[PDB]
Amino acid sequence: NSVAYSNNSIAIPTNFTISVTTEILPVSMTKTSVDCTMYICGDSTECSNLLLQYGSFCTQLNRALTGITQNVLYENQKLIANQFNSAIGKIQDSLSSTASALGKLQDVVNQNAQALNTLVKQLSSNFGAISSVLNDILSRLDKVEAEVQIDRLITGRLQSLQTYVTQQLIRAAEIRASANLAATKMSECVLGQSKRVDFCGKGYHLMSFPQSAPHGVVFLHVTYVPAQEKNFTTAPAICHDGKAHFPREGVFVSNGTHWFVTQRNFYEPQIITTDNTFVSGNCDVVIGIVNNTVYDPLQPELDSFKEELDKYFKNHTSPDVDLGDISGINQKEIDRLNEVAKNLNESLWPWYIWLGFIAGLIAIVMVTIML
Amino acid sequence: NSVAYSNNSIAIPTNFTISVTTEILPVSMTKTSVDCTMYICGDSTECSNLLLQYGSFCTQLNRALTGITQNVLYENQKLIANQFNSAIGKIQDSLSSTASALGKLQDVVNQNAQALNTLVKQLSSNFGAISSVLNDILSRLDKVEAEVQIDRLITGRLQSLQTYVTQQLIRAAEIRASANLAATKMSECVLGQSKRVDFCGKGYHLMSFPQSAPHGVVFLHVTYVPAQEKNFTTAPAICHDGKAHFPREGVFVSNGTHWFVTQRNFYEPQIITTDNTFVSGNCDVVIGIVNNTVYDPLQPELDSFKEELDKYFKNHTSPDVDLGDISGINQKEIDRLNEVAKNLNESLWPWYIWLGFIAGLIAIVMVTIML
Amino acid sequence: NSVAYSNNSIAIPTNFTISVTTEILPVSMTKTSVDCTMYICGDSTECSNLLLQYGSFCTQLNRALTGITQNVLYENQKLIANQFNSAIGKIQDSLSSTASALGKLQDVVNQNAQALNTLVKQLSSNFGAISSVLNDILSRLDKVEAEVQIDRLITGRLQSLQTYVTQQLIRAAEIRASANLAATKMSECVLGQSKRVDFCGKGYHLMSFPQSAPHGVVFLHVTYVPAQEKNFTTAPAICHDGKAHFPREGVFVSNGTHWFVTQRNFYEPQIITTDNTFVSGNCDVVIGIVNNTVYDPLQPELDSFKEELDKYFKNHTSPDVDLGDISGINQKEIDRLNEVAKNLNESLWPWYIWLGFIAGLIAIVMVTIML
Ligand SMILES: *[C@@H]1O[C@H](CO)[C@@H](O[C@@H]2O[C@H](CO)[C@@H](O[C@H]3O[C@H](CO)[C@@H](O)[C@H](O)[C@@H]3O)[C@H](O)[C@H]2NC(C)=O)[C@H](O)[C@H]1NC(C)=O
Ligand SMILES: *[C@@H]1O[C@H](CO)[C@@H](O[C@@H]2O[C@H](CO)[C@@H](O[C@H]3O[C@H](CO)[C@@H](O)[C@H](O)[C@@H]3O)[C@H](O)[C@H]2NC(C)=O)[C@H](O)[C@H]1NC(C)=O
Ligand SMILES: *[C@@H]1O[C@H](CO)[C@@H](O[C@@H]2O[C@H](CO)[C@@H](O[C@H]3O[C@H](CO)[C@@H](O)[C@H](O)[C@@H]3O)[C@H](O)[C@H]2NC(C)=O)[C@H](O)[C@H]1NC(C)=O
Ligand SMILES: *[C@@H]1O[C@H](CO)[C@@H](O[C@@H]2O[C@H](CO)[C@@H](O[C@H]3O[C@H](CO)[C@@H](O)[C@H](O)[C@@H]3O)[C@H](O)[C@H]2NC(C)=O)[C@H](O)[C@H]1NC(C)=O
Ligand SMILES: *[C@@H]1O[C@H](CO)[C@@H](O[C@@H]2O[C@H](CO)[C@@H](O[C@H]3O[C@H](CO)[C@@H](O)[C@H](O)[C@@H]3O)[C@H](O)[C@H]2NC(C)=O)[C@H](O)[C@H]1NC(C)=O
Ligand SMILES: *[C@@H]1O[C@H](CO)[C@@H](O[C@@H]2O[C@H](CO)[C@@H](O[C@H]3O[C@H](CO)[C@@H](O)[C@H](O)[C@@H]3O)[C@H](O)[C@H]2NC(C)=O)[C@H](O)[C@H]1NC(C)=O
Ligand SMILES: *[C@@H]1O[C@H](CO)[C@@H](O[C@@H]2O[C@H](CO)[C@@H](O[C@H]3O[C@H](CO)[C@@H](O)[C@H](O)[C@@H]3O)[C@H](O)[C@H]2NC(C)=O)[C@H](O)[C@H]1NC(C)=O
Ligand SMILES: *[C@@H]1O[C@H](CO)[C@@H](O[C@@H]2O[C@H](CO)[C@@H](O[C@H]3O[C@H](CO)[C@@H](O)[C@H](O)[C@@H]3O)[C@H](O)[C@H]2NC(C)=O)[C@H](O)[C@H]1NC(C)=O
Ligand SMILES: *[C@@H]1O[C@H](CO)[C@@H](O[C@@H]2O[C@H](CO)[C@@H](O)[C@H](O)[C@H]2NC(C)=O)[C@H](O)[C@H]1NC(C)=O
Ligand SMILES: *[C@@H]1O[C@H](CO)[C@@H](O[C@@H]2O[C@H](CO)[C@@H](O)[C@H](O)[C@H]2NC(C)=O)[C@H](O)[C@H]1NC(C)=O
Ligand SMILES: *[C@@H]1O[C@H](CO)[C@@H](O[C@@H]2O[C@H](CO)[C@@H](O)[C@H](O)[C@H]2NC(C)=O)[C@H](O)[C@H]1NC(C)=O
Ligand SMILES: *[C@@H]1O[C@H](CO)[C@@H](O)[C@H](O)[C@H]1NC(C)=O
Ligand SMILES: *[C@@H]1O[C@H](CO)[C@@H](O)[C@H](O)[C@H]1NC(C)=O
Ligand SMILES: *[C@@H]1O[C@H](CO)[C@@H](O)[C@H](O)[C@H]1NC(C)=O
Ligand SMILES: *[C@@H]1O[C@H](CO)[C@@H](O)[C@H](O)[C@H]1NC(C)=O
Ligand SMILES: *[C@@H]1O[C@H](CO)[C@@H](O)[C@H](O)[C@H]1NC(C)=O
Ligand SMILES: *[C@@H]1O[C@H](CO)[C@@H](O)[C@H](O)[C@H]1NC(C)=O
Ligand SMILES: *[C@@H]1O[C@H](CO)[C@@H](O)[C@H](O)[C@H]1NC(C)=O
Ligand SMILES: *[C@@H]1O[C@H](CO)[C@@H](O)[C@H](O)[C@H]1NC(C)=O
Ligand SMILES: *[C@@H]1O[C@H](CO)[C@@H](O)[C@H](O)[C@H]1NC(C)=O
Repeated sequence: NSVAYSNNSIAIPTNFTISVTTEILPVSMTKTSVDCTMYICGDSTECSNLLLQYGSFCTQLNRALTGITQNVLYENQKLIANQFNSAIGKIQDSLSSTASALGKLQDVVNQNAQALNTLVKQLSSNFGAISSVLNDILSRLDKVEAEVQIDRLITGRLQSLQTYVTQQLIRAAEIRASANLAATKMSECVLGQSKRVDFCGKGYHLMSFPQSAPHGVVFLHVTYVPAQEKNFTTAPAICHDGKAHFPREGVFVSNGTHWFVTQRNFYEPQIITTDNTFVSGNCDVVIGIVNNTVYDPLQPELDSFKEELDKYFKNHTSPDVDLGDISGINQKEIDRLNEVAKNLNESLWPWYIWLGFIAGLIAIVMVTIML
Repeated sequence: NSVAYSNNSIAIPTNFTISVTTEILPVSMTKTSVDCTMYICGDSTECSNLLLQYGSFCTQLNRALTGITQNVLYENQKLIANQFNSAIGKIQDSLSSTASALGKLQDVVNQNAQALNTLVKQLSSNFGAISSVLNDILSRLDKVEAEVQIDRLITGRLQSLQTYVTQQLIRAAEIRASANLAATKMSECVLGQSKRVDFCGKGYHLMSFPQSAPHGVVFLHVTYVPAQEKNFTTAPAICHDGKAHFPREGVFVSNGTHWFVTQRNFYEPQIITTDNTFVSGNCDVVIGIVNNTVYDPLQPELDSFKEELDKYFKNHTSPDVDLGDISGINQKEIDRLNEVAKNLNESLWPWYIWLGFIAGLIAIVMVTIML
Repeated sequence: NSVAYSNNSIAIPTNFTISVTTEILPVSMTKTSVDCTMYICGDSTECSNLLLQYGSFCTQLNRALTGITQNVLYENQKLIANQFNSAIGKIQDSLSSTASALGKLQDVVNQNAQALNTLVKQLSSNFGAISSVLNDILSRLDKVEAEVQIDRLITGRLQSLQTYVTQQLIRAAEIRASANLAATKMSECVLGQSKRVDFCGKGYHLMSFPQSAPHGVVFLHVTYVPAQEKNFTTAPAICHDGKAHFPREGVFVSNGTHWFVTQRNFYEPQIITTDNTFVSGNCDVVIGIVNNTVYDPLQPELDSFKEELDKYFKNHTSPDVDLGDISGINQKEIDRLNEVAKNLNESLWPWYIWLGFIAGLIAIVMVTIML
């Protein structure tokens, strides 16, 4: 089911008013080349310095936009003397042995102290080197942790700049088409006279006059709009006994009883003629179908982030450091000596009788002589 | 060499069938604004959190799409006594000296032990701090190593999202042009009648009827297609004696002997007239050349990656740590003493004869008295 | 103020020359699919390996482009013996005590040496682990510091590749429109004859002949250009007593005294008639204004980098490491002993007279006997 022979009330102009139309068309586009430094980063120093590492894409993007008883006592004397002498010998040996052992102890202790001092020096050097290296690590750590975010924001603003570039290229591709439309509107209407409805001025084109504009052209079309029009029932064809008679460069204005081939753009009824109407056969209407399907582009569909990530993403986690736990590396006699020191500090007739006998003997001799 | 005066067999319609054409044109486009979170990252948490750092480009991209024998013994006694006394003095001095030296050794050893304990404590604090700091370093190391890859995939999907945006802007720029074509097809054919071939319905336009569609317009053009046509040899001009006579709004259908100015769209031969043909001079054909060169944009050519990289890329490599190598910091007498200890443990008449003589003397005196 | 009734000198053709126009139109575009590996990174290995982490955007971008005196002496003997004995006892006790204390010192010193060796071993293990871990840290540090710059350049070249993609989609969207123009130029001019000025060949179209081209179509339009034309003063309408008479499919060539409705495309003056001119009322000119405003897209304006940065940017700075400063962990008697050692090395009649008396007594007895 379609609509061919049906006569409906369509307006046919009974009259016109002269008219003019001022039609503006942009024909050129300013080359809006873009500074990406100010656009993406602008005044912030770190992102500006990072943009330098983003290459010359900037000019590249501008590339798009710039175009487009005497004996025993003597024996005891010898005894005490020899005991004392042997004692002296063992004291001297005790002394020598104790001195040697004490010196070896004083040696090993001082060697332990020397090892302590050398270990202290070596460990101090170790700790200085470690502090320096780990400080360098943490400092460059913080710098990288900042710069990765600054670059992430730069990358996210790159998408905005590229959307800007894309929309600008779109606009310039529309500009060149509007310039071609300007060219043909100049051709068909300033050099000539357009026969098409509303083309080159509202109504029907009589004349055109071109004028320039900073990026466009304006046409003053003197035309005529229909001052008055009347709705006549009209059939683009009428089928008489199986033969389709359809007007020749006109329309079947249906009069009260007759069909006239009137002018489409003016009420001027003119009777059906085979010179006013072409004739067909079989009363058959060819049905056409047209769909101007504008191109639908192949949009870039992606996987979900997890699949495209774990495809290459390695989830490497470095281990907790564990290092060696050095925490697991664990007078009475002097009194006796001093006591024995202080303790060692602590334990540090015949002639007369015989003479009397001799005197008595002499006395007796004297008495005997006296008698 | 071109083709002007040559008459070739071109079809001229002997007849027509009435016809209708249903012509669909999309006039509007849905604003397919895009969520970038679901598009790029979707459900994965880490990339979603990272997208927050990518700025509001999302809305920005939507911005595009929402628009668009007694004396000697006494002397020896004195000797042993004085020897013993002097020995005692040297024993006491040996004792005092050994005690002082032994106490100094016991002091320095305990000082070495104290230094050991203090060094152990200081080193334990050192190792705890180092473990904590390097664990922090390695942990944030792993996190950054993951996030840089997650952001790399985000950045690579940003290109897909921007290609989507670009293709959508392309499609909308085609949509607005199809809407303008819809406007002119309404104008020249519903308000009027198109004179152009196949424009507004297959064949030749008789009438049009517009109807809307969710994003388009459909025109029912009642037209006429040529039911029958015959191939007549035709010359767009014929040059009689150096003067080019070319039909006036018609074509030179070459009859068996004559040229007729027939209607282009219908076989209706009509004899050459100067009202049927314009006349030229010199038989000269102007040759025109036209190339509608669609704009070829300035594509953003780049250097190779090495030149744009080493331009700013610094290949800094931190050195291998080297730190101090602390690995390079390297009884007989007691027996004699004990032996001498245990060794030191080990070496810890006249009256009668004279009385007999006196008795003999008294005996003699008695005998003498008896005589 | 506009321009309707004013008659200006416009050229009307007095004559024509036959002509031909060779019109080339590109109708198809080669699918310039792009390898992103060679484009962005090319031959450099590290950026190539990094591109693998950028996902399959490559094909996605191709998705766009592929489409689109005896007793005292004895007492002194006992004295020296007991003094010596007690001295021996205190020497033995001094010996035992000194030996025990010296052995305890030799024990504690060797324990200090053992603790030194164990601490050395534990610290060597600690230093080896620390060196390994911090070397790993610094090495992956340098690698990440290089890769972030390589990826930054990749991301900056992604913008160039996307600008290329956008411009290519622009070009293909122009290609399909040029193909539609080719379609209509074939329709209205090879199947028919164009009535529009310069459309399908310079001048006025007589015939067209289509021919293919690797991505285009060329039409040979036999047309006629105006050989001669004369500038006649012309008014698209003239207002007689308030009624606008404007020519019917012609122009008012202003003769010396009269207006003729001449053919626009040929000097053929024909007198004003109501069949040559439509008539209006009130002498009123309708003034129309038209501006074909090509779509200006909503460009993605961004904040300054600081606001979009500090929105999520955290300026975390890890502290300077400070670790424990281990630098803060700080014979006369033997002479006396040896002196006393060497010093200790250093201090290691009655019968005859009575017999003579007895002999004198016997001598006296002998003398007495002799008397
Ligand atoms: C039709 O409407 C247009 C708006 O959609 C508008 O075109 C505009 O014309 C002005 C003229 O003042 C332009 O303004 C500019 O002024 C000068 C001259 O071009 C330039 O040097 C400036 O940099 C600035 O761009 C507008 O740019 C222009 N609009 C657009 C979108 O380009 C007019 O009202 C009509 N068109 C014409 C051509 O007049
Ligand atoms: C369409 O039908 C209309 C109605 O028949 C017709 O208009 C009519 O035209 C006739 C002829 O001119 C007139 O007939 C009478 O005209 C005058 C009166 O005006 C008399 O003096 C004559 O003797 C004659 O009887 C009708 O008056 C007139 N009717 C109307 C309503 O205008 C159209 O001419 C027809 N159109 C075509 C193209 O045929
Ligand atoms: C990167 O880091 C996460 C580590 O915290 C990582 O997670 C872990 O993935 C492994 C391997 O898929 C899982 O190991 C076990 O997984 C299932 C769960 O029961 C078992 O059947 C397996 O046999 C295997 O033993 C861990 O369970 C999982 N851990 C967690 C906490 O999820 C993720 O892949 C990454 N994280 C992010 C946010 O991307
Ligand atoms: C010409 O062919 C077109 C296909 O190239 C197709 O246009 C399509 O029309 C349908 C109508 O059902 C649209 O479908 C949609 O349905 C409604 C109404 O628009 C929307 O709300 C939905 O979201 C959905 O988009 C198609 O979208 C549309 N095609 C395109 C590419 O837009 C028709 O067959 C013909 N055109 C018309 C206007 O009918
Ligand atoms: C970043 O890291 C690479 C280091 O492994 C770096 O490479 C090296 O570049 C230097 C600079 O030219 C070369 O140095 C020297 O080249 C020769 C080799 O002996 C000498 O005779 C010269 O006098 C000069 O001193 C190194 O040779 C080169 N490394 C190697 C192993 O050849 C690269 O620039 C970067 N690597 C990547 C993958 O981008
Ligand atoms: C109108 O001017 C065009 C230049 O703007 C140019 O079209 C060009 O035609 C040549 C033909 O040799 C193409 O060259 C190519 O050659 C073959 C055939 O297409 C291809 O396989 C090659 O890969 C190569 O592309 C040009 O590509 C083409 N120009 C463009 C921009 O596509 C002609 O001078 C005129 N047009 C025609 C259709 O002839
Ligand atoms: C526009 O005005 C022109 C000037 O009046 C007019 O041309 C004139 O046409 C008349 C009639 O053909 C000529 O009148 C004379 O013609 C010949 C001489 O050539 C005499 O034999 C006749 O008796 C008559 O007197 C004029 O000579 C001629 N003038 C010129 C300069 O050509 C145009 O015809 C007018 N155009 C229209 C459409 O009316
Ligand atoms: C990231 O690193 C910079 C650190 O070097 C950081 O800068 C510092 O920002 C703080 C926060 O405002 C400022 O702090 C104090 O500033 C004045 C100084 O006394 C006080 O009166 C305020 O109350 C506030 O407490 C620091 O002064 C500022 N650093 C310096 C040297 O001025 C920046 O935000 C970041 N740097 C870059 C390049 O982005
Ligand atoms: C060992 O014996 C001596 C002698 O009895 C004592 O020593 C005297 O020590 C006091 C200590 O103040 C001095 O004031 C005296 O001058 C010392 N005596 C002499 C003679 O000088 C004491 O019992 C022991 N000596 C010590 C412990 O040094
Ligand atoms: C020093 O000499 C004494 C006395 O001869 C000895 O000591 C005795 O040691 C034994 C060891 O078991 C004890 O059972 C005895 O009781 C000790 N004697 C007395 C009287 O009690 C030994 O040769 C030396 N003393 C030592 C080595 O302590
Ligand atoms: C203790 O006294 C002895 C005996 O007077 C001295 O020793 C002698 O030491 C010298 C050292 O060269 C030897 O050559 C002699 O052979 C030793 N004497 C004997 C008998 O062998 C010395 O004054 C002291 N002994 C020491 C210091 O060992
Ligand atoms: C055409 O109009 C006439 C009167 O104006 C009417 O009688 C006739 O039925 C109409 N044709 C159709 C097909 O409706
Ligand atoms: C229409 O035009 C005719 C003839 O030109 C005239 O008689 C009639 O009055 C006009 N009507 C209007 C409304 O202009
Ligand atoms: C090491 O020190 C601990 C402290 O708790 C103490 O018991 C002892 O002196 C050492 N440990 C051992 C097990 O010897
Ligand atoms: C035109 O056709 C006629 C017959 O149809 C023929 O005689 C003549 O040679 C043709 N013209 C040319 C230039 O071939
Ligand atoms: C063509 O039209 C003519 C006149 O209208 C007619 O005589 C002839 O039969 C028609 N031929 C065909 C094939 O329709
Ligand atoms: C340190 O230890 C080594 C172990 O090989 C051993 O020879 C000695 O006791 C020390 N080294 C030196 C050179 O004194
Ligand atoms: C039109 O031209 C004629 C002579 O060619 C002149 O007399 C008249 O003034 C012109 N009309 C206008 C409005 O200038
Ligand atoms: C213009 O055409 C006419 C008639 O065709 C002729 O008389 C006149 O000489 C031609 N003039 C030129 C310059 O061709
Ligand atoms: C530790 O060494 C310093 C070296 O300057 C020295 O004065 C002393 O032996 C120790 N320091 C103290 C305060 O005891």
